[PDB]
Amino acid sequence: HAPNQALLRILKETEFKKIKVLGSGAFGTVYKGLWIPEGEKVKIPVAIKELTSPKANKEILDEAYVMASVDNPHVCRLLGICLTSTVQLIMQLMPFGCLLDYVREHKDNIGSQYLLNWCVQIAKGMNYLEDRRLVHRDLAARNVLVKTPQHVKITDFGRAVPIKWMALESILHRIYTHQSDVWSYGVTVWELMTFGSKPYDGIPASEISSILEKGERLPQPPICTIDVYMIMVKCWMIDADSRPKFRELIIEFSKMARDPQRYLVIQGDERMHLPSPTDSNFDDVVDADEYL
Ligand SMILES: *[C@@H](F)C(=O)N1CCC[C@@H]1C(=O)Nc1cc2c(Nc3ccc(F)c(Cl)c3)ncnc2cc1OCCCN1CCOCC1
Repeated sequence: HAPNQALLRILKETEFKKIKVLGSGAFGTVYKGLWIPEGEKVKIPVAIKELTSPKANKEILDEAYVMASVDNPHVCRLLGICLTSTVQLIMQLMPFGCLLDYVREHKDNIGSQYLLNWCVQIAKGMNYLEDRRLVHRDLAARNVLVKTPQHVKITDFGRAVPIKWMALESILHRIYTHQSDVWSYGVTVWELMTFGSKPYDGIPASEISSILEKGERLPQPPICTIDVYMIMVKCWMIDADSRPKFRELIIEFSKMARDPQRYLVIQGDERMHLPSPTDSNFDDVVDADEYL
């Protein structure tokens, strides 16, 4: 058990300025924003999460405790906090949002190259969380954020219940493990391969435990060769050590992403194209990942 040497950064409310609401949900309000620090001549695009009961402040700072301890190119990092009346969290801006709404609203351009890279990247992030002995407990396509369409990161592990993503031993005994995240990674891939479909759609979350104990699982997407679906199926096995480890999910999908059309059959997948750093895409603005 090594000493967590993460630096926690305190920001002034006047160094950054909000710009627009990204989502006034139940938790509170998330804003697109710009952060202009000190006299550094840089503007970092950020997101800002604000919610003053003392029950909440302890939680928003425990979440911030975790998100300050991670550093990986496929996991979202905390940039800092702001100590106003309620605590504000300042994270890197992922301009394209959750992957779940990105695959729904762009399915007509998602070729097999992206789907398999995303599968690699998510696995790389989860394998980092394995090295950091960190169990996500809520991997899903909504908890993946799209910086660029070829760069996604895992978020929302402030809980380190959504039954349909949960492993079997997570529903009957609330046993959560790295090898239970593999199952949620499986449902997450299933989400990507069905371009945003709802798992076990229509079924009440009650019967999901029976369904799985008999031996039923999620369907095989059309675009999915048996090579891919075999992976998703191995994630959903009863015995947990029989499921793949994330460093294997990395290796497998890496093979498949070399010949993407051999494993995902998408009609039109050859001239699809997604927005990517080419002439358009993007005054003194720098990305957070290059500001250290
Ligand atoms: C899907 F689950 C989802 O999140 N959706 C669906 C559309 C909007 C909303 C979304 O993407 N919001 C969003 C959040 C962030 C975050 N979130 C965050 C979590 C925790 C925390 F502590 C902080 Cl400080 C912030 N961080 C970074 N960037 C974003 C960007 C987001 O939305 C991107 C822009 C909207 N998007 C979707 C609609 O059409 C245009 C693009």
